[PDB]
Amino acid sequence: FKTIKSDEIFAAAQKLMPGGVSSPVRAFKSVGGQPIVFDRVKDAYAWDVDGNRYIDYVGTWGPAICGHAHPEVIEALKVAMEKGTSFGAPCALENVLAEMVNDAVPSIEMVRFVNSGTEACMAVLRIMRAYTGRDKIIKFEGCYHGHADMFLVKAGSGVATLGLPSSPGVPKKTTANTLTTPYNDLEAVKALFAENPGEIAGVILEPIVGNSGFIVPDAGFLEGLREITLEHDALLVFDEVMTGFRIAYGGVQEKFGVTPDLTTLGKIIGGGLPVGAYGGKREIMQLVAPAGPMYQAGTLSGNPLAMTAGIKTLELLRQPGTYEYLDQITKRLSDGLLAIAQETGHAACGGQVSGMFGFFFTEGPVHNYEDAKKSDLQKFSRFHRGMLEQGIYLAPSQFEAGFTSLAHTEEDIDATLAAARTVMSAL
Amino acid sequence: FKTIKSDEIFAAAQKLMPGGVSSPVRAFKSVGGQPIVFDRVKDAYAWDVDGNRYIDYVGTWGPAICGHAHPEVIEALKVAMEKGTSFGAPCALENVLAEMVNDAVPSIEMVRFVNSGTEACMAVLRIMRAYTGRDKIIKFEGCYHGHADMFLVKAGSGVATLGLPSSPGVPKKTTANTLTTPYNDLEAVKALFAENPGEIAGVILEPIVGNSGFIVPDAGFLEGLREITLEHDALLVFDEVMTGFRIAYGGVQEKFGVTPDLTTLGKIIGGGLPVGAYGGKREIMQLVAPAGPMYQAGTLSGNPLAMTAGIKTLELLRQPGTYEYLDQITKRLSDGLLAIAQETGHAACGGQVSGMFGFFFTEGPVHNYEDAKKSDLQKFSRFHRGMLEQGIYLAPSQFEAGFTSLAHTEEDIDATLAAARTVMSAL
Ligand SMILES: Cc1ncc(COP(=O)(O)O)c(CNC(CN)CCC(=O)O)c1O
Ligand SMILES: *Cc1c(COP(=O)(O)O)cnc(C)c1O
Ligand SMILES: NC[C@@H](N)CCC(=O)O
Repeated sequence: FKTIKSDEIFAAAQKLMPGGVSSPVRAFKSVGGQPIVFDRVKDAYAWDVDGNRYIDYVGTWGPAICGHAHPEVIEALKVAMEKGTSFGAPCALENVLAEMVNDAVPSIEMVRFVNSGTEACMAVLRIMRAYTGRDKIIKFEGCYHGHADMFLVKAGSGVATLGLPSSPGVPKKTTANTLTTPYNDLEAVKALFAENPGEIAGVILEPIVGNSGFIVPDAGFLEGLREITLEHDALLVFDEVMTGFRIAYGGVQEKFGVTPDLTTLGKIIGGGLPVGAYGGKREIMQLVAPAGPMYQAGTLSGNPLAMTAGIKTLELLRQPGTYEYLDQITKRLSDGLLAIAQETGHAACGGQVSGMFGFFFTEGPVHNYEDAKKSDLQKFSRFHRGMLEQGIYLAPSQFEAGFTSLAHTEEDIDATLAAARTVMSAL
Repeated sequence: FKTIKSDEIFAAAQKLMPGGVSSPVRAFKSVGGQPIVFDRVKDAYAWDVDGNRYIDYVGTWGPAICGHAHPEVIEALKVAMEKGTSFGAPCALENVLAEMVNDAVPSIEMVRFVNSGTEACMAVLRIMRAYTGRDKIIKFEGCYHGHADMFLVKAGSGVATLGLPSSPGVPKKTTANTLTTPYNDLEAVKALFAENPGEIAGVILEPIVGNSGFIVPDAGFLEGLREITLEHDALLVFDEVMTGFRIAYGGVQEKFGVTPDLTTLGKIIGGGLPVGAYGGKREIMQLVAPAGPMYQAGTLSGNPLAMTAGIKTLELLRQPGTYEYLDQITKRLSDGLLAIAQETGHAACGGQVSGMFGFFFTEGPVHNYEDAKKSDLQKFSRFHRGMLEQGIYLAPSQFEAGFTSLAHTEEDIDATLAAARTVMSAL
């Protein structure tokens, strides 16, 4: 196993971009510091610049639920780029997708497209405040909603992986209106409303965590966040950027039957292109310009290509057996992964909901960021590098949920299980 | 001239999205409402859903400097999407583009890609503050850097340092550190530094305005913004999202020989895909994660499709005669447009630089937003609708710069001039 060519390229990138990457995590710091450069991806696999093949479990971080470079998605894209890659004006495709999204997500009866999760989240945070008139907001430690000032305090992803604290470059005045609290803790939330009466606009959270490792809500937690927000006439926001169209067609809100006021989307609806969206309760969206006073703009927003990738992606996902298959194989890997660690005598706790899972080096049980932080990071490091050499590509971080796609076969699951047994055995 | 099909579609979008558009301007509210829905675009033209053909001067708002659906750009894209539309990891293409961007823009010796102008500007704003440690920022009335909350500050005499939020949903605390002032006003800037000693991190601006109509800097203004910032050891930031690779290969900073500390890019470097970038002075970028402590990350940032469209786009722009041709025809349209208004007897002014121009229905001359606000909007409204019927597509706003592409022929310019004479004549 060699990565000479990746090493060369990455060494050069460090002189061209910050950390030689376009996003922090890709740096591998928290797992070695030697990231691998990709050349192509197909179905459930990824290929080195050194020619190494991998069974990918990162799926470009969520977008590839139908598999990498899906035949029908690419075809729909080629045909589409013939008519232009961007108009900067209205097009029929926006309507189609808007419609599909409305039909898909319950709380969503009116949506607005953007270009990334960060845009959606910073805009939903604004509408959150514009509608209610209150400045303060409540988020959970470990959760992630993009690199927007307000959210940069007890964030997730990279800042929740390789050290990294709140700020810097964010005025204290900013993060002041942001109330943080431990995940899966209704009481902690109930207190934040008491300490700040009439000041909390609403609560935002990942209906299921993926930015602190895989973390699912406890019984009555979501149901509870819905009761307390209503009680204080405050909004409940679901950041389904990662979970949207993955945990279920209608996201976590459809699967666990909890309807929020507003919800953010991204990743999967882009089918592999930069796309985002924030929508929901009609009467709240009307505040969005040019319908309402809340200004929010985007230049490449609703562009033909992205609207096409998304249309085609949701269409593939409407096929029968989609989610059933995903949960089927995802259950095999998780159970099998925790089964293997138990045999090699390594403390670990996993879990999964559909084609999304988690695997912490700590027995748990994990309910919040703190619990998750007990993971043996030095272990995961050796484990991650291990899998890599065995031909398995996993998120270069302990605090990142795992993903599967419709392109992952029963064999891939078994092959991943094999390599895992090999790696852990020598851990 | 009919737009029944566009009316139908837009009527439906208003029930699906806020204002029935993905971005405010698209709603045509400042031109009498009722926008036109596109179906396809090729070279310098655009086509209705009703079949109407137009000589487009919006160019999807900047990205199409090589023309709509450029043959070599599309070909480079198809070939590329075969290897995947997004990896979520490092790839050789990021290095290529980063390199090209570094060679291109002077101030830029290290860059970071993002997905839109808004991401670049909000991140450059953060790095601006993180490097200097100061919270306050100075921008100009009329300029635009995206809907990031701090830029959603009310501008105009009587409220410069009042930092009042010109949009609901954004707290007062945030815009409080946003000091504003009239474009092309060195003294107004010199005062802001006196009233706020040691608190101003830097100045951000459009090296050439495009978001208040076309507005170019007066002699010594940019050179001046560079002296005063150095004097107070503060950063000078050039938002070249619109101007980058359009006013010149190296943007305004190369053409007018003024080098800033940091500079934002977008639009053209995406070749028609959602792309963004903020870079510059090496020692300042190192603060960007994972190199430094400031956090910023994007899931799609650095995706191969966008990196490919951008690579190919800059390559076409490196050909000989590129900018010379652009300035050649853009000069023909501007001069000819002002020549026509003079004849029809219309109060008008404006001009052009490379493939960017402006046209105000006022005697001016124009040096800032106020000056520009004197434009007869009711006139532009009838003028805009007029051009539309004659087969010309212009930005549905008086405060938006005009654009041309390498795909615009001498004939197109002459035909636009023709329709203009026709329209103004009956204005
Ligand atoms: C100098 C400058 N800086 C930042 C931006 C914001 O870029 P985007 O986030 O919207 O890609 C822009 C955006 N420009 C336009 C068209 N003039 C946005 C399109 C719209 O608002 O409809 C800009 O001109
Ligand atoms: C991935 C993620 C984001 C970040 O979205 P970007 O497009 O990278 O800005 C935001 N929220 C959640 C829940 C995510 O998983
Ligand atoms: N939950 C965080 C990841 N989607 C990170 C994606 C990236 O930055 O590339």
